[PDB]
Amino acid sequence: HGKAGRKLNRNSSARVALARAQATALLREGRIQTTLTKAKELRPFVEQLITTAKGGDLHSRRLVAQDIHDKDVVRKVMDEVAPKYAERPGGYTRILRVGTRRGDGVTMALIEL
Amino acid sequence: PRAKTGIVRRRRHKKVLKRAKGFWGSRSKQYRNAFQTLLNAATYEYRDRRNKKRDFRRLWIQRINAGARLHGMNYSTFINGLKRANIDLNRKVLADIAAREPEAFKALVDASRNARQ
Amino acid sequence: AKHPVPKKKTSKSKRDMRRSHHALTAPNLTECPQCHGKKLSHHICPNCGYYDGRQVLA
Amino acid sequence: FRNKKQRKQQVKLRKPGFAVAKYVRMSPRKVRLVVDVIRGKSVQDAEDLLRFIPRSASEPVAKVLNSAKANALHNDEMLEDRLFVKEAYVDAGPTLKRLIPRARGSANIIKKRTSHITIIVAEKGNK
RNA sequence: GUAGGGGAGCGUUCAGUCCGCGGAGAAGCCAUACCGGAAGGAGUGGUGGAGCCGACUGAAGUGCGGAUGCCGGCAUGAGUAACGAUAAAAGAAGUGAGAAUCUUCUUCGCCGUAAGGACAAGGGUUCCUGGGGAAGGGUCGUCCGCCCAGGGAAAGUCGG
RNA sequence: GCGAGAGCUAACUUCCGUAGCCGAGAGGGAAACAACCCAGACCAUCAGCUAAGGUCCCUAAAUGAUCGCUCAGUGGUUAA
RNA sequence: AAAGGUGAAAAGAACCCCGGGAGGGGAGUGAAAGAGAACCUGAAACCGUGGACUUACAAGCAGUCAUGGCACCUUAUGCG
Ligand SMILES: CC[C@H]1OC(=O)[C@H](C)[C@@H](OC(=O)N2C=CC[C@@H]2c2ccc(NC(C)=O)cc2)[C@H](C)[C@@H](O[C@@H]2O[C@H](C)C[C@H](N(C)C)[C@H]2O)[C@](C)(OC)C[C@@H](C)C(=O)[C@H](C)[C@H]2NC(=O)O[C@@]21C
Ligand SMILES: [Mg+2]
Ligand SMILES: [Mg+2]
Repeated sequence: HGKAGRKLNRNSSARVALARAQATALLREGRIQTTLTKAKELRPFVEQLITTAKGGDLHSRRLVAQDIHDKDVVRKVMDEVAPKYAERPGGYTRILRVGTRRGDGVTMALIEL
Repeated sequence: PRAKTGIVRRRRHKKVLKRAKGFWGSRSKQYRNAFQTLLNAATYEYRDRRNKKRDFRRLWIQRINAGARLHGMNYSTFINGLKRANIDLNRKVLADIAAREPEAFKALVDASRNARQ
Repeated sequence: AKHPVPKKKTSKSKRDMRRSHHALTAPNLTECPQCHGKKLSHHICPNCGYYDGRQVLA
Repeated sequence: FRNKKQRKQQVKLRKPGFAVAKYVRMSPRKVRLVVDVIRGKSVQDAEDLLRFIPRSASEPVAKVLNSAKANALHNDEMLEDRLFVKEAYVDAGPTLKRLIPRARGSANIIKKRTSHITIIVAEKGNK
C-alpha cells in the first residue's frame, strides 16, 4: 500500500531547502502567504524550530543555526520569539485559507506565528 | 455554352432528405445515407403492401376459432359447415360478428353444426 | 503508423452520452457576517478580509 | 400592417436585456461549462457565482452579464431587483488555424476556437 | 430481368421568336398535407432587394454516391496525448484593469576548458530609448529576439 | 439428378454428355440457407380458392377419425 | 497560390451606457442598419439554446407495415 507519513513533490535535497527557506521566511516576516499544502507541510517544521530555540543555551542556538542559515533570523528566533512563547505550550503558528490563484487555480493560504 | 449544375442537385437532394422524416442520426441528415436508407425502405414498402393482406386474414382467422371454440367448435370445423350451407358466403367480416355480436355469431355456429351433421 | 486507432466515428449521441458527468458544481457561497459580499466556507472573506476579526489588508 | 417595406420603417426591432461578447478567444465547449451554472439564476447569484467558479471563462462571461444588466437598466428601463438570466448560450466564432510541427517532418493543425457569448436578462414575474 | 438493342419523354444553360411578369417586391434561399404514370410541376406563406417565368424552335462545357477522385468547409478520436532534458526554488516589496510567470530585494540551486568571454561565417536592425499589448510566445503576461515610432554604427595606422 | 472418364465408385474435386434452376428470379416451403420442392411478381384491395409444405404452444390451420406397431426420447449421429 | 460585392449618396454612426480593450446596446443617419465596415444573397455539413412527444429488463442494416397513446389544424378535421 503507502501507510508512511510526510510529503515530497521534489527530491531529498530540495524538500529540505524548501522547508528551511519557508521556515526562514516565516521567522523573518512573521506571516507568509504560500500554497495551502506548502503551508500545511511548513507548520510542524517551524513549530519544532521554536521548541529547539526555547532552550536558550549555545547548543540550542547552534542547532537552530543548522536550519536557519540567516544570522539575523537566528538571533531573532533565539532572543526575541522563543522567549515570548515561554508560557505557550508550543502551539503557535496558525494557517488561514485565502482562495484560488489565477495561473494554476491553486488555493493560496497564510501561515502566521 | 456552359451548363453548370447550380440548383438541380440541391433540389433533388432536398427531396430525398425530406422523405427521411423521423430517420435516426445521419439517415435524416446526410443525403448519401438518406438516399441509401430509402432503397432498403423501397423493398419494405412493396413487400408490406401485399404482406398486410396476409396479416389481417390471419388476425381474422385467429378471432374466428376463438369464438368457434367458445361454442365448442373450431375454425377448420366451423368454416366447413358455413361452406356446406352454401347459402353462407360470409368469409370476409365473419370476425366482426365473432367480436362485436356474440348472439349473432352463435346463430352461424349453430347453422354450421347442422350443415355438417 | 499510429498503432490502436478508432474504427468508426462516434455518433452525436455516443459522444454526448459520455459528457453526462462534465457539468461543473457551483460554489456553496455563504453570506459574509461583516461586509456581506459572499465568501467560501473556511476561507477569509474576500471583501472585508475578516475571519472573526479582520485578517487581511483591504 | 401594410407590407414589409413599411413594417421596416414603422417597427424598428429591439433587443431587450441582451448583450453579446463576439469573437472571444476561448473554446465554446470550455466556455459553456461556466455559462451552464449561470443560466436561470438571478443576475445577483449569477454575479456572485462567477466570482468563485475557478475557470478562466468566468471573466468573459461575467463581463457579458454586466453588459446585459446595464443594457436592461439604462436602455430598457427594467427593474434591477427583478433581473434574472432568462437566456445564455455560447455559439462558435471563427477558428484561428495554426500549424504545429510533429516528429519526422509531418505537420498538424491547431484549432484556436473563438466564442460568441450572449446573455439575455429579463424581469422575473411569478405573478 | 443483368449485358445489350428499341421506344416515349423530364430537367439545366445559352440562343431566336411570341406572350407576359416585377421595387404595391425579380431571381435565389426556407417551409408545406397539392398535382402529374416517372423524371418532375404548381399554389400559399416566409426571406431576399432587381431582375425574370411560360410556349415553340435551335444549340450544348447539359443531370453524380462512389473513381485510396479534385478544391473547400466542418466533424470523430477528446477536453484525450502532449506543453521540447529531473539544473530547483522560496518569500517579501513594487507595478497594473488583471500577476506562479514583468521589476526590485534577500536567499536557495546549476555551469564554470563553460552552460564564462573574443572573433570568423552566416543573419539583417534583431542593438539602445520611449510606447504597445491583436497575433506570434507550447500557459500567463503588465514582458520579449514580437508590434509601432525615434536614435545608434565615426579609422592615414585594425581587416579588405 | 441421370450417363461416363480422371480420383480412393474421396472432395462444396476435375472433365465431357444430358435435363432443370441460379447466373439475370422476387413470392411460399425447406429453423437460417443462389442451387432442392412449389411457383415465374403490370398496379391497387383490411375479398376468395389452392400448390409445395403444414394443423400441441412459440406459429396460420384437426390436441382429427380408424386399425396397427415402437417405450428406445428410438424418433432427434454410420458399419462389420 | 487564394482571394470579388456597405449604401442611390458616406450621409462611415456625434452623444450616452457595460468593458483595460474587444465586443455590444441605445441615440441619430438612411427606403432599409431585417445595409455598420468580419457590410449583397447567405444553401448544406457541423455547433448550440428553447419547446412538443418521448426514453433507465434492453439484443438493436436502425427501416417498413399494422394498431393504440399523446399533440397540433395556413395545399389542414375526415382527414391528416
Ligand atoms: C518504426 C515505424 C515504422 O514501422 C516499422 O519500421 C515497423 C518495424 C515495420 O514492421 C515490420 O516490418 N514488421 C512488423 C511485423 C513483422 C514485420 C517484421 C518482419 C520481420 C522482421 N525481422 C526481424 C527478424 O527483425 C522484423 C519485422 C512496419 C510496421 C512495416 O509494416 C510491415 O510490413 C511487412 C512488410 C508486412 C507487415 N504485416 C502487414 C504483416 C507489416 O506490419 C512497414 C513496411 O514499415 C517498415 C509498414 C509501412 C506502412 C511503413 O513504412 C510505416 C509507414 C513505417 N515507416 C515509418 O517510419 O514508420 C513505420 C510505421
Ligand atoms: Mg464523393
Ligand atoms: Mg457398408
